[PDB]
Amino acid sequence: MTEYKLVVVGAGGVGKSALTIQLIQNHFVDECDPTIEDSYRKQVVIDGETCLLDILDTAGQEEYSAMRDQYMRTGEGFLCVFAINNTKSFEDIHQYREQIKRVKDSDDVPMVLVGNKSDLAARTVESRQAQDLARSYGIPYIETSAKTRQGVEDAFYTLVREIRQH
Amino acid sequence: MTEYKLVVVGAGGVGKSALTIQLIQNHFVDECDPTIEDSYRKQVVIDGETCLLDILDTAGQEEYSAMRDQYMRTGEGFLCVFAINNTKSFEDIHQYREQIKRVKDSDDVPMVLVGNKSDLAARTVESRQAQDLARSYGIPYIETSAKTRQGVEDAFYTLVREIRQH
Amino acid sequence: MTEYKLVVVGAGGVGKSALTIQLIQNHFVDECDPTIEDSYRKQVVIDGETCLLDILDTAGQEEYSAMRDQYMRTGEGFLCVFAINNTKSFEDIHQYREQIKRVKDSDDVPMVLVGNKSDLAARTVESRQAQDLARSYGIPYIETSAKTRQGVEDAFYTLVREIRQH
Ligand SMILES: Nc1nc2c(ncn2[C@@H]2O[C@H](COP(=O)(O)OP(=O)(O)NP(=O)(O)O)[C@@H](O)[C@H]2O)c(=O)[nH]1
Ligand SMILES: Nc1nc2c(ncn2[C@@H]2O[C@H](COP(=O)(O)OP(=O)(O)NP(=O)(O)O)[C@@H](O)[C@H]2O)c(=O)[nH]1
Ligand SMILES: Nc1nc2c(ncn2[C@@H]2O[C@H](COP(=O)(O)OP(=O)(O)NP(=O)(O)O)[C@@H](O)[C@H]2O)c(=O)[nH]1
Ligand SMILES: *CC(=O)N(C)CCN(C)c1ccc([N+](=O)[O-])c2nonc12
Ligand SMILES: *CC(=O)N(C)CCN(C)c1ccc([N+](=O)[O-])c2nonc12
Ligand SMILES: *CC(=O)N(C)CCN(C)c1ccc([N+](=O)[O-])c2nonc12
Ligand SMILES: [Mg+2]
Ligand SMILES: [Mg+2]
Ligand SMILES: [Mg+2]
Ligand SMILES: [Mg+2]
Ligand SMILES: [Mg+2]
Ligand SMILES: [Mg+2]
Ligand SMILES: [Mg+2]
Ligand SMILES: [Mg+2]
Ligand SMILES: [Mg+2]
Ligand SMILES: [Mg+2]
Ligand SMILES: [Mg+2]
Ligand SMILES: [Mg+2]
Ligand SMILES: [Mg+2]
Repeated sequence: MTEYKLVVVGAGGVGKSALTIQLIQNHFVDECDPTIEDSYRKQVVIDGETCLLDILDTAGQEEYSAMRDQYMRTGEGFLCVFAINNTKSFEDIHQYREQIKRVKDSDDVPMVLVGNKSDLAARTVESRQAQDLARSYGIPYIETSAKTRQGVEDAFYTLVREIRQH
Repeated sequence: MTEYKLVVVGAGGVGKSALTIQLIQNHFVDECDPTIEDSYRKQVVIDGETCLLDILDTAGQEEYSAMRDQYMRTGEGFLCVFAINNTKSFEDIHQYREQIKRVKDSDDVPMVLVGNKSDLAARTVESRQAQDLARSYGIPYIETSAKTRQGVEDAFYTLVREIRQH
Repeated sequence: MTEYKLVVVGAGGVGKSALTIQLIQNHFVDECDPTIEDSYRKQVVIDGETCLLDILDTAGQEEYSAMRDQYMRTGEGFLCVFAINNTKSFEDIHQYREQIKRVKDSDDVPMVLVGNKSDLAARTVESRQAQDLARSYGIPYIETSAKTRQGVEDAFYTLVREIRQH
């Protein structure tokens, strides 16, 4: 069947692992996954196509990795994640994007901008701020909560839908 | 007379000590109180009741304490302080609240959200952002300046008024 | 001819050196100038006056300097620079201003507030936030991009125009 290789990136603590686990295992982890990389697989039907999603969950740049860029090199599409209550994580997105563009040696890589932790009220990144950033990249902006599940499927499926346009 | 045990918490440098000293001693300290805990008492009439306010001034989580949580355990109400020119301090509030909820073993603790340094123009937390957070907690939001005294009495007296509802 | 002594200050990474090089050498440096101080000169006609601009490019407070304040002491006007995608750099402005006021031993020093990196879409300091800060200081706010050249001449020439009022 059709395999889609997705990679999740973004600043430490934004909820990359929580999002991925919510998608795959349908529960919210309130704890912090100490791993720097992990891999997941989900067989799912997306718009009438039976798909195998291979998802590489990476750690934030704050942590040293084994083979980060080599692992990332294999990705077909990227979720670029920040948290809506963490302004620095939003500001950091541009460096994550630059890293992707370098590692894929292309300025035209399928991507979705994801504002996570939408269940929290201490919001410091307003939706319209994130919409501007996504517009500058020519990509969609989607908000998620790994806690409540809001947007989680939207985010990953939207990324499959971006890959299918490229 | 009636004693109210108040605790001031929040990120380093937000003005917890300055606020407390303004309330008690009616002056503004432009310097940084190096202490990690200190205690104050003020006999005051609040809405026609003669009250003794006992106020524990704590340091931000960035500094190690002796008995922080044990000391905090004794509090009847908490001022959760951030500074309007310090977005991270606002983002940190939720962890302070979580610490309180743990230490009091309750999700229903009297609290007031306080945005300090309202005399400064480098504002990065807008009033309506802080109002949202306070609304999510079911508590009032009040802005203060330890420098000009704006709001300082409002903040502490409002907290006494919250304790009286619980 | 008339010499104007300008000093560029602000947080690390905001683009102080990039701005100065764009003005003097008409190109954008995508790399990071490792120096902690450097000096530039440009002979230019500003509003019909032949001027020599002497510009001291300083490093952010995060880096230790030789003679920072002594060097700064010699300045007639200051560009106080933050980046529009770096909320902390904006919050830091007030300390830069305080340092200037100390070193010049005056509360009436010619200054311009500069929001750099206006070519970037990950904006977290809105124009109206920066306009408030500049208004509190009684100084102009100008946005720049060292990359595209937008505003760069405006910023420096505006500062010459402030010095001429003092
Ligand atoms: N309230 C709330 N908390 C979340 C959400 N997503 C993640 N978190 C929390 O934020 C913390 C960090 O989440 P985690 O998924 O480990 O983040 P990470 O981005 O993978 N970190 P690393 O870069 O170190 O791998 C966890 O405590 C987790 O429960 C969310 O949508 N809502
Ligand atoms: N302009 C202004 N400055 C304030 C205000 N409140 C506190 N400050 C200043 O901010 C600095 C830190 O204040 P302080 O009260 O020591 O903060 P703190 O929260 O107690 N820090 P700690 O967590 O280390 O105990 C002091 O220089 C003080 O003068 C305010 O309302 N306005
Ligand atoms: N996109 C964009 N990048 C900029 C702009 N100005 C500076 N930069 C970038 O930001 C990085 C840091 O710039 P630099 O001028 O060295 O900053 P600085 O303020 O002098 N740093 P220091 O305090 O260490 O001297 C450089 O990579 C540079 O290319 C700008 O207007 N737009
Ligand atoms: C996932 C998360 O952010 N938390 C569970 C908050 C607490 N964290 C991160 C944390 C880290 C490390 C240690 N420790 O080494 O002892 C902690 N002890 O309590 N919380 C800890
Ligand atoms: C209260 C406050 O934030 N200040 C007075 C600003 C200066 N601070 C914090 C500060 C700290 C430590 C030292 N020092 O150890 O030498 C300082 N020297 O000048 N300002 C200092
Ligand atoms: C100017 C700038 O911010 N950059 C070029 C981004 C990369 N930076 C800052 C950077 C710093 C130091 C080192 N290093 O010591 O090896 C780097 N190696 O790649 N980028 C580096
Ligand atoms: Mg993780
Ligand atoms: Mg980690
Ligand atoms: Mg915008
Ligand atoms: Mg599109
Ligand atoms: Mg204190
Ligand atoms: Mg302290
Ligand atoms: Mg809101
Ligand atoms: Mg109420
Ligand atoms: Mg520089
Ligand atoms: Mg430097
Ligand atoms: Mg904002
Ligand atoms: Mg305003
Ligand atoms: Mg003027």
